[PDB]
Amino acid sequence: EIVMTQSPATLSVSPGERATLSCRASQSIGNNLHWYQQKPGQAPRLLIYYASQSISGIPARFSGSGSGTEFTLTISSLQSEDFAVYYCQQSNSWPYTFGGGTKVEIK
Amino acid sequence: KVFGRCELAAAMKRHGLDNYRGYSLGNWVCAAKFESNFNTQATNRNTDGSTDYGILQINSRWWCNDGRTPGSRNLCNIPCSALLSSDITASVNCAKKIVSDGNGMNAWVAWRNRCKGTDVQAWIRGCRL
Amino acid sequence: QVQLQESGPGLMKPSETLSLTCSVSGDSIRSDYWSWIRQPPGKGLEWIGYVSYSGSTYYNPSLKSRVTISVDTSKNRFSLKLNSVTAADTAVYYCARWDGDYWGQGILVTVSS
Repeated sequence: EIVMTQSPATLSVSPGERATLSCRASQSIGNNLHWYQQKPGQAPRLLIYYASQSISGIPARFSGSGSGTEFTLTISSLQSEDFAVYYCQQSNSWPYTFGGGTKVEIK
Repeated sequence: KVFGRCELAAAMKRHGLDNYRGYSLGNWVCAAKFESNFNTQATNRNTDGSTDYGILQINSRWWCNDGRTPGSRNLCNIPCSALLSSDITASVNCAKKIVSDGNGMNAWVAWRNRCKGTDVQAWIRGCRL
Repeated sequence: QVQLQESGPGLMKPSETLSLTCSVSGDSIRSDYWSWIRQPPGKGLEWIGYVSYSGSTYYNPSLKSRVTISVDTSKNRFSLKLNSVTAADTAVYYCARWDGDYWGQGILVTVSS
């Protein structure tokens, strides 16, 4: 299966600060990378799909970029409600796989 | 819009079709060639009343809604018109879901009868990708 | 509004078979692809499998043919069956639409030796 690796495992961010999360694929997956946000006790919520396509209702500060094996999720100006664990997931190959996650927490 | 071969190959590559669920980029270029001859405005009214739309000739009986097909399941959750744009995003996204079904690319008759079994990589040869 | 809801046993013994169901409202079960995903406590996410419109299924090899996903169009819901469970199967189980747009809230399933 394709191995998805996220970094850093934990990201400390001060409210208002820019936040950059990384995700890498063990092999090329084109633009078949999706980003999810998961708050404690809740199901993951899809934020970005196909590397950079935005979802209606999702704040503009969330943006995805990258292709091939290197992808990035950027939060231009993090707001306190953004603290959560973020996961990337590839859909290029079955079985679909998730990165290990990046826990974004207040600093 | 009528795509140029390499223009489409590059577009499809950027849209993540190369090796999507095991199908090399050549398969998709070949499929588009024989389904619509690279024409995004292609349209074909089927016998059952349904209609095939776009560069990948996606049918309104199961994949999109054209408001005139009684059976329409609209599995891709989009109006068929979105499949007639020069922007292939919608067609690609729907194609990916289609190919994620049991039939795989067999869902496309043109691919089954004209591409499968041949050297599909020939369709991207000479293209800088 | 689309709503998925998991239901099933929250506790079970090893070697038993886990049976979960996901009921959908606001959308037709026969008009989309559906899947199951799980998250071991303190761990990340792992895809279990999904079923497409034609009924074809795709299962994660990590489960080693112990899983079954089926659809009950009459009750607009789909189910998950996992045989020979062990502690390694303890986790919050989620159902979701293939596209990832909608997810159930998840159900904790604990396998107690």
